[PDB]
Amino acid sequence: VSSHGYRRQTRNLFSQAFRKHGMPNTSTYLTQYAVGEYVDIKVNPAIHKGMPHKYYHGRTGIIKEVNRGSVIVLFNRILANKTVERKVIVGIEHIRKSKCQDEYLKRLEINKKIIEEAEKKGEVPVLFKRQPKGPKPAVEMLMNNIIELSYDKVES
Amino acid sequence: VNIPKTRRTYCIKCAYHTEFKVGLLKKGKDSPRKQGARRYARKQRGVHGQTKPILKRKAKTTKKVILKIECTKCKSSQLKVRGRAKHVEFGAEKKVKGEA
RNA sequence: GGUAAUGCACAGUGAAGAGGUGGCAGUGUGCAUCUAAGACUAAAUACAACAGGAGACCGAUAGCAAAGAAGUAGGUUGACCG
RNA sequence: GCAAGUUGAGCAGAGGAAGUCUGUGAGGCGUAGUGAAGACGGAAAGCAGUGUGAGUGCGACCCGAUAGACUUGUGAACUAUA
RNA sequence: UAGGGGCGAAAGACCAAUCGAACAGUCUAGUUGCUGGUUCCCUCCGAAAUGUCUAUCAGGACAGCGCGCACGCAGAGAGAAGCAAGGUAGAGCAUGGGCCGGUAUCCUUAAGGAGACGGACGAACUGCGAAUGUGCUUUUCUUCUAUGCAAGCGUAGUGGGCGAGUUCUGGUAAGCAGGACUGGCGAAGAGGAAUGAACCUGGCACUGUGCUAAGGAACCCAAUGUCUGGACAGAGACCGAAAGA
RNA sequence: GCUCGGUCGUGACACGGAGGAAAUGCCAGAAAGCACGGGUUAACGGCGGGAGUAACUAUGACUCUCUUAAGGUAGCCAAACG
RNA sequence: AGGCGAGCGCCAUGAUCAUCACGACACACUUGUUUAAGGACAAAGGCCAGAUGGGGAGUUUGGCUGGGGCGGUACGACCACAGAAUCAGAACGUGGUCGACCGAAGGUACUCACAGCGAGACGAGAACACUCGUGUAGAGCAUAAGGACUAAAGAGUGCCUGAGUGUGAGCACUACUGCUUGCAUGAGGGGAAACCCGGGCCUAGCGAUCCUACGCAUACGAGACACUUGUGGCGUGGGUGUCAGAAAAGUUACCACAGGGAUAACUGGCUUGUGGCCGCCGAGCGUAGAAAGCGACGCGGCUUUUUGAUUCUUCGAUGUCGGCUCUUCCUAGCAUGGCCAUGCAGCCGUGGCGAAGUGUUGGAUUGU
RNA sequence: AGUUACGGCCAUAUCUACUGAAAAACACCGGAUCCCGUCCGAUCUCCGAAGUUAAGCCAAUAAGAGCCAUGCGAGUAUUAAGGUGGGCGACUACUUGAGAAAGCGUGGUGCUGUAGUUU
Ligand SMILES: [Zn+2]
Repeated sequence: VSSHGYRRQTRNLFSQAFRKHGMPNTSTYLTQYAVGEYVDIKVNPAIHKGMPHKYYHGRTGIIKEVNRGSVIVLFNRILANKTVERKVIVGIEHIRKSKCQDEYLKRLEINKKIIEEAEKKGEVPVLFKRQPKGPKPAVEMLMNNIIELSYDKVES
Repeated sequence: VNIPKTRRTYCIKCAYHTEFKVGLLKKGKDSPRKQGARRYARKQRGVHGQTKPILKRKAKTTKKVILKIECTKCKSSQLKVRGRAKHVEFGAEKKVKGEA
């Protein structure tokens, strides 16, 4: 039978990668955080204070409050077939800034131009949506340089 | 476990750090005049047998170390709790490193 | 219910003429309220047998066990049973 | 139904009457909360009925133990021993 | 001589067809987490055999899944597009464990040992690493959507499950014991596998005309024939191994 | 287990003592029992292991060693007891 | 009121109240010695208190479990493995550990490594102390297992008792418990300072209501007022290992009751380890010679006639071992009939093939 | 254009042999009186310039070891969905999709930020 301590089953998780042992780099400490940013959790096994519980490893959430050397992040979780919000305390050594909003922020920068012109000249924005890839395109071909294919390889 | 007989620490009444005297807490004698003692005496009185349960299936070996510390200036007291230990000594000789 | 004794008893002990009480043990002191250890008392309250009047009750496998010579015919060694 | 209020408490007055009508008049819950308490104070329509679903206590949807106790109730016509 | 009492040449024998504690009557309609039963029609919706705690394991309670009444309302058991985490299958044998053999060379012996290397390996070896599955953001992202979702309040049943396909652990195995994932029977009829809870087709108000599925087409039994190769064994259509002429 | 003898200690309530305004506590005191010393199996019952050693081989009268409250005598047996 | 030893305790005897034996009388009490004998003792009653007490009375004698019992603990905690690469995830599945220990093995600041291997240095050897060069951890880190750590978290050296005090918010399926983190304060610590510290490098070493002991200030107190006792509030200790927490020994072959095929003792079904029977290969043996007859070391099957393994059907009942009697079936063929091989001269045999028509007995010991 | 002080990403920067280097630096170097610390001015701390490019730091070289990239291995190994496909099993063919690793070949061998100094 299995046990139920705070760091159960973390032999693979919570171990350093090959040729990457030691303390964190300066960039870790010089990064500034703000309320409302999206942030991503990855535990560093060498630091023993401010570690989250291993369920949260590799998950992304939103910063709710900022303190001297730690952050409070909001998560959601299913328990007993219902949704529950959870507020997780994490030290700054175990977090990295998330990339999940990157494309959306670029798109907002384009929208922000159009939405002004749409008051002056038009009435409503064109709004620049994405579209999924359509059907295969048409082609005009010169028809020299033909290559033949054959079952010449007998494959003993 | 070895404990020194003196400890400089914060005194709540004096509101600054002071010298304290350190010793093991002592369990005092039960009083017949309290409400629980009075109730039990009356209930036991007749031909009623044993009227309250007594524990028999006991299981623990140690009990928790508890220190009483007294402020030398104002005689106020604080209670400090230290966990379970089979044996305790006050003011013995230091555990000097690098013995023969 | 009466909680460091609410009431009642038994054995030891046992008052004062002045005493008893004021929902928590003790000692003192004012204050308030009563008078135990002798007796009597109506009305307003409770409920069988027996009599009278009523009912959104039951209608002969129901309603009392029993709408006729029913605690009967009949039964237990007996108490009792039907 | 009435509404910052609400109510068939008991009981009295009238009446050819176990119905109905009218008084007098408590109490309870509500009109704002916090603490063991001393103490303090600053949001949120309720009361009484007629019924339905559902919890708890009483035989408790219907039938069913082996047992326990109590009587100033009965038995040695069978069988044991003097 | 009488019931927690009698009487016994002792068997727990006998005390009115009753005795390892009599009979009568009452308390009493004693108690029951256990067995049996529980009385009219149609319409609409529709489960669970799991988790935590229990002198708990044939029982409870709390939560999860039904139904009724519903204030209200931009959502979704599906994809894309950016982004994270993972150490299984495969592949390998660089730290650790560990099998067999080595040329030149080296060390001694005149034996053996070491060896520039090759072959064989681990659920508790890893230097590399999938597919499938999981989460985050965006409707400023395709596609659907009101005969739809639904906070809140009140209250039921359930808490012995079993089986198929894909996989796993214990065991010589088992119509054996125990988990995980996606649909079933339970609570599911109809047509087909001759027959069969779960397999194939495919989800049921009540009628009438046409068409197809799965499976069939000498006869039983509604619909059958054609072409080309094999095969001679009371064989096959239903059916067992290593080894063989 | 039963029985006999003494206290050296413990061991109740009462009866005393000290103190305090008083209650509650504290101290002393303390029979029989218990503890301690003897008796008792036609009382309940109980009654051992290991090594060497004799002019063929075997066996061990003999020796050594561990152990106790005492280490199964006289008899009897694959017996209704192997 | 006397006496002793440098007014003290100790030794003399004289007044004041109980009081334990012993005598001698008769009045309570006792006895048919009754015109009598005993006698304040006995015997008989009463109220409290100790001792003894299966003679009796009430009651109890946990759970899980390939049926129960005996055994283990899968009953409260911790690490690793597996459970088809998030998390979760069963079995009396696998390898183990816990109920503690430590004034430093706690807090801080600085210095420097280690295990080994190759050269050296008298006694001095395999193994003594000191040096030089290499050295990614091959060492250590009190105590399981995993993770972590290198001008350190390891080894030394200095100083300190933060193993402070009030009061909030959260994470692990979250009550208890453990940990993370906010603000305010200390005539707080260490460090030049930035920084760090409210126990142990991280994941384990632990426990409610009521009662009781101690610490802390603020409350209550009955018609009034003072004090000795008492009652409230917050926080810690004393403990429930069956660990979300009753106060608890056996036996029934004399036995009762409610139920159970949720579960054993027959048969049947599935399986075939064990039991029995058959094949394949050819090392050796047979007077020569693999194979007349044998056939090691290995490998593949069939049977249900042995015994296991499992619990699907039956507990408001399917009569349980052996013998007697009587019938039918199977073949893996003991005799009887036809054949083939031979290490078949003949006689007697041995190995094989088609074949189940007819036969296969009488007794002694024993329930068999 | 190098160097030097303080850095960023942490081997294209490591490890082993050899060789070069104008200027200004960077060093080795000369002492211990004091402050400070050692069994020991070796290290650490202080006060100095008589020497020297020998060393370090910087740069080049090597069919170098190791690291980084890319091609091939290879549509190979494994795998999602499907059928009254096959096989006594052990396992495996086909249809619509996703898709490796080791080895071995070829090329590389630090790049940059702020300030100071030197033709
Ligand atoms: Zn003080």
